Amino acid sequence: ISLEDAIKASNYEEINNKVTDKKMAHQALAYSLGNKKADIALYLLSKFNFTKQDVAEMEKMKNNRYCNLYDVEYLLSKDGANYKVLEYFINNGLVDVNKKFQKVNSGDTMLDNAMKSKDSKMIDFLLKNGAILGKR
Amino acid sequence: VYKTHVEKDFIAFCSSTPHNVSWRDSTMGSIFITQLITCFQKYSWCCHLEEVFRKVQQSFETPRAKAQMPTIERLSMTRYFYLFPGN
Amino acid sequence: DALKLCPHEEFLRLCKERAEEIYPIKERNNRTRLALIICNTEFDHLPPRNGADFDITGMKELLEGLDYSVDVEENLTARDMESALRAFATRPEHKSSDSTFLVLMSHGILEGICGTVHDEKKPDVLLYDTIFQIFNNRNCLSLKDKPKVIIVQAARGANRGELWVR
Amino acid sequence: DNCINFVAMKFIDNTLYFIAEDDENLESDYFGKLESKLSVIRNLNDQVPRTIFIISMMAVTISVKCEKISTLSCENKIISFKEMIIFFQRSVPGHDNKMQFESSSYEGYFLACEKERDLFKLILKKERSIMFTVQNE
Repeated sequence: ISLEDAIKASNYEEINNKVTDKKMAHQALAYSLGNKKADIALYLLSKFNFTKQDVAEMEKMKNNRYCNLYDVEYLLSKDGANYKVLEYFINNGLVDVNKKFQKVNSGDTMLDNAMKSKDSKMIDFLLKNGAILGKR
Repeated sequence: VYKTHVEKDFIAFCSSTPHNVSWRDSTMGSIFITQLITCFQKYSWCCHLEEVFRKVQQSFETPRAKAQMPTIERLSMTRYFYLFPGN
Repeated sequence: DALKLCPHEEFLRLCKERAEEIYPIKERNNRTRLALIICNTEFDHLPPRNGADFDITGMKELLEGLDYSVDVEENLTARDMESALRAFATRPEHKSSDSTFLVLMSHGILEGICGTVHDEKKPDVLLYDTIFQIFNNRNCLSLKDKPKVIIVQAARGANRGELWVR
Repeated sequence: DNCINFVAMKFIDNTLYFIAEDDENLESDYFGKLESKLSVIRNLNDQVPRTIFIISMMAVTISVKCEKISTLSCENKIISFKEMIIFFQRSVPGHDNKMQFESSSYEGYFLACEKERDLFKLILKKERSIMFTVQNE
């Protein structure tokens, strides 16, 4: 099958067989964020070491549908499922919490998505780390 | 200061007739958007907007899986609109 | 799967022969064509709209293929949709454009499209009439005498729209 | 209403199954849901080997013909097809073209259908729960 279907069905075998280069790790992390498969995303974030330039190059992925349209921060703040994954990027220091989206919903921040989803846990985690609104 | 109309040069292309449901596929997208993109790619160079839309409407003339007739609405255009792709 | 383009010859031909029968088309050298997509994929009380991502990708690609700078807004309430459209109607790039496109995709009723917090008890609906009002020559002079194309992927009722006839 | 329309029927091993249209994962861009009724459509003249359906006459007698004409019986409140009891035609609740049927001997119980995961089968039960109808035309 394919990588996205392997992430959806949690086919770790074909994932690890296909997941090789860190470009493939970028693609797989974006797919895990899009399909709200936080387990696969965290398994990849541990199986690979991600940098900030990694996040930039993820933002540069025209191939990945979720990254062709949505920002990585948008994917992290879309729904509560990616919460744990979000924590990683906030704790390992890879994304600015108050970065304004530039592709979809330009001008909004991750706190705006958290307000949309109406999730208490993500709002608390963002405010505790000093998150602000985008003032679109 | 010259006299003009308040509303002019509008066109709306709804995905279905009034009072009825429009259908969307969870794997490829909405049928209407699919056919619309298809007809735009295939015909926008030699046809105008309304002709592409009529191609779209013709592609729904015979109901396949579900029945759905996209309709033009609030058409206030005075001229024809050629997108002129590639220019 | 590729947009077939048009030879420049026919461009000149028709732009001269039908100069009165067709709309004016600006030159790509100076042409800030703008387009706006609004898409509600996930809602509060309503079923999700799975597959809309492909619609957004395709529409954005098609519009950028026609020299339209596409701006996408996702998951907006009806009032927020109104604000987005009003802001799109006040953008200055329109003064350098020859046309505009508004692609609006969500659930829908006869009166209009559905916002993310819509409900049968508490309706959150953007009426089509508001859309046509924001972009008329009274509130968006920058688009006067220019084609304003509105495409809407949304239901307009509850009936199936099918009949079994011999 | 949101009725299930059957485009084909399958009489195998003395058992008739009703094939339904392919939803093809197609979803509605409206908010709602309902699945209370079903109907067979005279596509390719399946309603009067193609497994054709036969309704005879108020009251009605039901027959299936797939190179083997067989009438229906509800005896012991159990559906059975025999190569050769009585049901009454009734107007479907909230419908004009549709027509349903009730048992003559075991009254109160009407013809119905259940789901074979991939197909749909005929049964008899009283007013999980799906009702069989026929278009009157």
